Amino acid sequence: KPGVFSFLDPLAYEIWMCIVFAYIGVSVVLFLVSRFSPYEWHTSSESTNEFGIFNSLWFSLGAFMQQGCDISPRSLSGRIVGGVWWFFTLIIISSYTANLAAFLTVTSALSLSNVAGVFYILVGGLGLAMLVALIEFCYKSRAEAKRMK
Amino acid sequence: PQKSKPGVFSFLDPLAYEIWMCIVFAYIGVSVVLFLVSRFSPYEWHSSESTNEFGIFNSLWFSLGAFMQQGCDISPRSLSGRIVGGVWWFFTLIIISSYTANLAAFLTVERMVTSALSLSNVAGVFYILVGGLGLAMLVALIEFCYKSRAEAKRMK
Amino acid sequence: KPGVFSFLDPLAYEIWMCIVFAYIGVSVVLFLVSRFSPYEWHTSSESTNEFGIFNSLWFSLGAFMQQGCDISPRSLSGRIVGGVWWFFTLIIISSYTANLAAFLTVTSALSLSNVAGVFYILVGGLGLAMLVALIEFCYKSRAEAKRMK
Amino acid sequence: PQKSKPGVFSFLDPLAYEIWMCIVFAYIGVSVVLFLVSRFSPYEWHSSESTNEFGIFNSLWFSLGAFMQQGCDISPRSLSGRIVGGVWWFFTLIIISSYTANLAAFLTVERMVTSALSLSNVAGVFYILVGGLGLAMLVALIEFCYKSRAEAKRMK
Amino acid sequence: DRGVQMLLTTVGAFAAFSLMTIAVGTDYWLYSRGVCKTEVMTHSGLWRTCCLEGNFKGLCKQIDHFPEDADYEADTAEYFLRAVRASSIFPILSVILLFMGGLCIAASEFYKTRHNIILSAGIFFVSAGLSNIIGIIVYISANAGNSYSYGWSFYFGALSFIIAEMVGVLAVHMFIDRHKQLRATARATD
Amino acid sequence: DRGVQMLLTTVGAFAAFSLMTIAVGTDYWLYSRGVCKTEVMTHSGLWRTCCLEGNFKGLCKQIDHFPEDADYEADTAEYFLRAVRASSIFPILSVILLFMGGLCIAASEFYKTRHNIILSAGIFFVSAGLSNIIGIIVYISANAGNSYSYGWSFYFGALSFIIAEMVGVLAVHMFIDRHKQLRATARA
Amino acid sequence: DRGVQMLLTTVGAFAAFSLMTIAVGTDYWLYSRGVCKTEVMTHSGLWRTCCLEGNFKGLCKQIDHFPEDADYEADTAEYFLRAVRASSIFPILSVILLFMGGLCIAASEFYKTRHNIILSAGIFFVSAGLSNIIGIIVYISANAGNSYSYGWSFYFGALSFIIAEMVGVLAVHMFIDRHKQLRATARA
Amino acid sequence: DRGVQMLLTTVGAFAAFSLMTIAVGTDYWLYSRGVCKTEVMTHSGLWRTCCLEGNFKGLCKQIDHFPEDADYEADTAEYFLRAVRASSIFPILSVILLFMGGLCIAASEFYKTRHNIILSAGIFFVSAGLSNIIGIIVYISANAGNSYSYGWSFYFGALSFIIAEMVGVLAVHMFIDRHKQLRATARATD
Ligand SMILES: [Ca+2]
Ligand SMILES: [Cl-]
Ligand SMILES: [Cl-]
Ligand SMILES: [Cl-]
Ligand SMILES: [Cl-]
Repeated sequence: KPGVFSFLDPLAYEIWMCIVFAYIGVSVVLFLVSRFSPYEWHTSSESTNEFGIFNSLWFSLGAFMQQGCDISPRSLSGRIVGGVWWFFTLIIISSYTANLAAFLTVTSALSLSNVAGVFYILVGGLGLAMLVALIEFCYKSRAEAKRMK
Repeated sequence: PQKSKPGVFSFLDPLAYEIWMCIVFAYIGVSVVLFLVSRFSPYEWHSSESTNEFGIFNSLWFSLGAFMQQGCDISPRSLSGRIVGGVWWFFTLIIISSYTANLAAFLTVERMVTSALSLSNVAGVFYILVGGLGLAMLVALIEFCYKSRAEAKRMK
Repeated sequence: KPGVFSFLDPLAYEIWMCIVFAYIGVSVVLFLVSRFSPYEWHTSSESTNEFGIFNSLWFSLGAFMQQGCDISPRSLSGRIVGGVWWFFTLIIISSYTANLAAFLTVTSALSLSNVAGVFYILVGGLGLAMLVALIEFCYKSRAEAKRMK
Repeated sequence: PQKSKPGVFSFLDPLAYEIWMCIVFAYIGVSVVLFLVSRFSPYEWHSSESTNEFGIFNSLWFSLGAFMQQGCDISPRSLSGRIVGGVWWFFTLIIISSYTANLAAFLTVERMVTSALSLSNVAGVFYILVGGLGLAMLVALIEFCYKSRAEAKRMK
Repeated sequence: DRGVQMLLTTVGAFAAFSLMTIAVGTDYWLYSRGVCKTEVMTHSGLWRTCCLEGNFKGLCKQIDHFPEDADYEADTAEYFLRAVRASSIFPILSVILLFMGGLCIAASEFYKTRHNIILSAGIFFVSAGLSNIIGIIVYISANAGNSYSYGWSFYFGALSFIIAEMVGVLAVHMFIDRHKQLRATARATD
Repeated sequence: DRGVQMLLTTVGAFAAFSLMTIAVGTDYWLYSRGVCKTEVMTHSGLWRTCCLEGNFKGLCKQIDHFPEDADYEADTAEYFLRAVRASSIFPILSVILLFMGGLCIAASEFYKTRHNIILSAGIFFVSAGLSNIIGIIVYISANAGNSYSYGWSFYFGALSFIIAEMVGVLAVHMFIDRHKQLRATARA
Repeated sequence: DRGVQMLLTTVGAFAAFSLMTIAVGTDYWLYSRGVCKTEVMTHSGLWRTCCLEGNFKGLCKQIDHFPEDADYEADTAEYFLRAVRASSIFPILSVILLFMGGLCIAASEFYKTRHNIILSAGIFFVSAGLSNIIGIIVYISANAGNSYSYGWSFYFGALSFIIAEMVGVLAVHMFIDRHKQLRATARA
Repeated sequence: DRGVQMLLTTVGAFAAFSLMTIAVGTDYWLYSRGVCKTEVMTHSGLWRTCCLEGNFKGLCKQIDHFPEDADYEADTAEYFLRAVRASSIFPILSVILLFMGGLCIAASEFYKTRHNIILSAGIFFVSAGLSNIIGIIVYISANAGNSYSYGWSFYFGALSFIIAEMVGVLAVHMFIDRHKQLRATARATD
């Protein structure tokens, strides 16, 4: 019996777990090779590149999701990380789409019951983003009120 | 009776109508939430310009580009905006893969009520494209005429 | 008997011709709606946007080839053109890939004889680019030689 | 005998070895021609910096990004550079579509000499990714040590 | 333009609230064949199914949200979805959030000095739209578990979602304008 | 140069109009097997079809755009498509738009103080190209409703579309240049 | 704060090392049907496997990483994979790297004038995470060589990987901050 | 670094030319079963096939580039490809272009004042690489029209292509450096 999260069926659960682990590792290594060296900083202090840990995670997520990025690595090691991540992303995403085509060709139009899970995930993410933004605004407002005192 | 060819809008056949209307609603909600989390906080403002460029129209443009797998000149920078962007990217990946799995098969199925694709199966896409070009020309001309009239009236 | 250009098989010849015509029309309309209005120019003279005819053609080619662009339209009419072109590109490219998957499964590894035509096209394009660059360099060199005299 | 599972590098099975080596040669040639048409002319220079940013390493990076359908921070602006980029884009579209048509089928075929994909079918991709991360770390550390040694020697 | 924006926001908020309340109350959500006796053309909503035409035209029967027999408690996802559909928690939550946003706007028209009320109203309207989206998806998925069609209560709910998103955008814009004016006045007076 | 661009735009407009009016009025749009009475190789256009071999060679019959079929379960889409094909409204509209653009180019010579005529001509040429695209798609789709090929009347229309788009680009450039000159003079 | 960051890094390093050493030394990596003698529900680890039901409950037998099969047509890839799995070289290497990172943190505490020790600790933690990933993939791939599930030792290893990456990020941040302070002092 | 760059360019140009000439001359391109008499292990190149092992080991026979019978001319693409393969026009063109690039490098080392000779050499080397790519593709495609393998003449051709591309890059860099130095001297003296 198919569930609401049947879109994850083409890949095994272990593949998804290892994808998450690989994403974390790639982001951490990219940030490390971009920011650890004191010779990549010039003169607070300004770095030559924009690949901090948060930006590195954003870059890796954009690369995996076939969505691009506003920044690209420029050094040799950063470009090695980016290229190997691009290769991994191409292989994994192509395999997911090929197996999804195989799963869907077991012409019948797709029903909303098969993508209700992705819709729920989207709405949960939107709610989380609103909550995070409101918490940040409240913290800033409280800090400003304290500074006023 | 004669076998029925796919309709002029047969490119919508891979998904159900409920999926399409829910996609439209999700797109509107995503753009609105992105604009809200980007622009509401006064601490992201400096007469006064914003730190980011994610107004409502820019947010709609970004979300449309993300869904079309294209991308634009801007990208969210804050934590809340990037959560919206990432969840929208995941939604787009899933939905677009599901839609494009068997598009050609949906475009050529003959119903009684390998071969190359013919122009008759994509004629509707071509018609929509030309209609959009005409609409854009009309919008540009209307804006030009309005601006010219306003300038002439201001002069006199 | 398959030819060297069998990669064009999934779409009909009329589809390719109309794709070329649509690309030309989209580029021309994009340039027109971006550049015709005198109120889009500020003060030689500088335009608010970068969507001249050559840049518009480059943008349309990048959008169709799933490769992105360095510029994006900002006005309402330009964004209408870009969005309708994005929709057309998504439908057409997805149909091409789906029909190519159907064609290739009429597991056998692809042979070089089936992509020799695309390799020939690539090398011809590289030769054309080199010839164009050399012609431009020679013209500028002759102009500089006249200027020195 | 026991049915043989696909090898650790079975992700290369959709294409022949000749196709792969010709792809490598085409990539090298495209990057070299892009660099040549971008940087050779003295009329694109202003101690002196170039109008564009398409050096040989940047050209290789751009071509690699184009092949992996990713994109980078730069794009060719001249006519010859854009001809190179467009023909490379067409090549990439054709080759990548052909490669990704039946990747999952190639990854799970059992040979005697629908099911979800297992981790054993993509373990090689994971191994390559981790090896690349290790190589990048080693390159960064070697560069750091070289720079530190040079700075110390310059000081004394 | 503060007056025009406020009038538009209030009118849109009232329209969205009224549309959502009418959609929840009325029973023209679906047109599917069925019975109203505890196969004829019937119209159903969120609570009751009523037959149109036939000998028993106009007879209404409450919707049974747990059909079949034996009460198969094997998968908890099905039970959770069925309970969520039967309660109609998300459409009612949308109605409540729209009412709260309207009350926030009305209160802001009184105080005219606390800017966070406008932000609260905008958040309420956006959340009401999201709740409406979830409710629509839950309703359709539960219906999935014979050509059918959707009546005017369904499309009233959809229109209410659209208007709620528009009103939320307008309220956020008003909040931004209020803070911009405050910053400009502070800069001028400093 | 302004004069060179004017000459190029006029020549291109005339060429595109001539190509379109020739394509509409000649009978070599398609080569296919058919009948010229009431199955040999046959060349056909938009209105009439003639055989080119055998005893029936040289006989032209008007194309039957509404064949007497069973006609049951006939959706309005097919009837609309065949009505559009029979009327040939889009190739003729393209011809009319090209003529209007040419008139605007000619009229601007006697009214050089007015600049919006050049913009109108550019809009006319771009619209003529778009109408040409729509007409081509309609013709090919109606043909499908197994060996065939297109003749020079088809490719005349394709070339006319390309030339019309180029001439529209040139006219828009002329309009931009005229307004640039106006702004430069007004500033100084 | 520097002290807060040092405390967080030390606590995270200790937690990751403890989780990894527990995962390596316990027998709850997997639940599957099997035999603990020489077919009931069975929990297994990296080294030994024990049944948890029936008369054979609590009996642990060493895992046979090289079963006495027909063994013909044995490619070197399968033998290499099963040797890597049997040795468990990657989880143990991850443990060793985490221990080395902790030792580096302590030495930097006792050698505060030296800054490259913090960088070494960060490199050690990132390498331990990468080795953890490789070991997890090797374990899962060797398991494939039909109902099963993972126990708390597997998830202890996963949590150790996540914590190790976080601690490596924190150590790199500390190194960056120390060099930033050095540059600020040198400039002024 | 002009001396080191020039030495590297000359050495690489000579190596690429020698490798391409050896690949064209020698006949270890392919290892496929066949005959040398007008099924045994044979090694073939671009011109002749020779048998290894067996009773007729060492016997060479010229490659028949138009096999089968009836000399079918239905498709001109096949005839064009077969003529291109038989002539081996692209490997020979690559050899000629490499020789021209080497001569340009030598002439530049003699004149030392015309910068366009370096640019000509770089263009020659890049074009030689492209011609070599085309020749490889043509050879493989013609072979397509029984496990086989490629000998050391094939890989010598591939290595020659790689070295030619590297030498072309080096020559372009030298041209750019020469023009940069000229511009810097002109700026200083003005
Ligand atoms: Ca596909
Ligand atoms: Cl009801
Ligand atoms: Cl006709
Ligand atoms: Cl164990
Ligand atoms: Cl030979």
